Amino acid sequence: FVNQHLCGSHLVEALYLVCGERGFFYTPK
Amino acid sequence: FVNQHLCGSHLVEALYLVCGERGFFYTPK
Amino acid sequence: FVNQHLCGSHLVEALYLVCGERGFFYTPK
Amino acid sequence: FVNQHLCGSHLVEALYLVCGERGFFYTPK
Amino acid sequence: FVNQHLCGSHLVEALYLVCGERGFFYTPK
Amino acid sequence: FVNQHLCGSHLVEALYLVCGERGFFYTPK
Amino acid sequence: GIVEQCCTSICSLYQLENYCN
Amino acid sequence: GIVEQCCTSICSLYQLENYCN
Amino acid sequence: GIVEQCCTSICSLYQLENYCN
Amino acid sequence: GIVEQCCTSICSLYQLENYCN
Amino acid sequence: GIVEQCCTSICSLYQLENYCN
Amino acid sequence: GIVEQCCTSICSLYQLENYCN
Ligand SMILES: Cc1cccc(O)c1
Ligand SMILES: Cc1cccc(O)c1
Ligand SMILES: Cc1cccc(O)c1
Ligand SMILES: [Cl-]
Ligand SMILES: [Cl-]
Ligand SMILES: [Zn+2]
Ligand SMILES: [Zn+2]
Repeated sequence: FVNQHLCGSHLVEALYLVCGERGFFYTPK
Repeated sequence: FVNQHLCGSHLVEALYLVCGERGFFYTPK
Repeated sequence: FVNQHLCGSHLVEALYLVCGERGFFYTPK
Repeated sequence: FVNQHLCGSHLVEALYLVCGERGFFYTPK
Repeated sequence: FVNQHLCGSHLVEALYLVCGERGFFYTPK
Repeated sequence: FVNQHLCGSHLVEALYLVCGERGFFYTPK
Repeated sequence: GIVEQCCTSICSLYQLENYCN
Repeated sequence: GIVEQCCTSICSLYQLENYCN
Repeated sequence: GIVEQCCTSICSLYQLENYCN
Repeated sequence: GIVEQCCTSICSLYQLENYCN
Repeated sequence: GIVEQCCTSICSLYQLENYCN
Repeated sequence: GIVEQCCTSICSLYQLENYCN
């Protein structure tokens, strides 16, 4: 599960950057 | 400004960890 | 070994957040 | 304050890399 | 100073993502 | 490919730290 | 919002949980 | 969702931008 | 230690808090 | 350089692309 | 401590090694 | 390059310093 947890940390960093002022929801499924 | 962008980066990483499976929302100002 | 090195980087970030003012030792075994 | 929290985050990541197998201690102020 | 070191850390992570396969150059001041 | 993308994010952080004022090029091959 | 609240002062993990889904 | 999509395969900045608000 | 425990399996914030000072 | 330009003000992703190879 | 020393000024990697175990 | 070298095997801070300018 750890691999997925690690990946997700980078995902959210990337959305933070890409979404900018729009913001985002993070909903892992 | 930049300082806020920097702060935000760390808040999303902290929300990622805190909120776990619930996920989170990030809405900047 | 790289997987472990990557995991450990996130571990310490997480302890930083969770431990707060208490601080922590990082001793990988 | 926040700026210190931010600084600290980056110091632990840098101690993680610098110190390698020795590991490190992080004690905030 | 420190604030610049901190800023730089986040710029390289953002260049890593933005630039993708092209890679990037990072030259501080 | 994701594993490699994740690794590369930490690589660049590490070069940022190690290279200091010298700077660096990141050219993934 | 979370920036006003947590970039101007430091937020506990408890306070951060306010922004969990 | 995003974990399925982008942790099994790389997503570009354009693919990521779908998950934005 | 922590690498064995938490890199072979996810640890929550409560499991991590054992390694604190 | 990129620090002058992007640490004193916030850079779009477009502006950051100037420092891509 | 390391915050006083390295958040008020920038620490070399050599200086950081002081806080290694 | 660096991905081949250091993502298949750990590189120390000295091995990384080869890729610097
Ligand atoms: C930016 C990024 C992070 C993690 C996984 C991806 O597919 C993309
Ligand atoms: C927070 C975190 C990071 C890395 C591994 C874990 O199991 C937990
Ligand atoms: C510092 C670091 C990061 C990623 C991979 C490595 O081999 C070394
Ligand atoms: Cl990772
Ligand atoms: Cl920062
Ligand atoms: Zn990672
Ligand atoms: Zn930062």
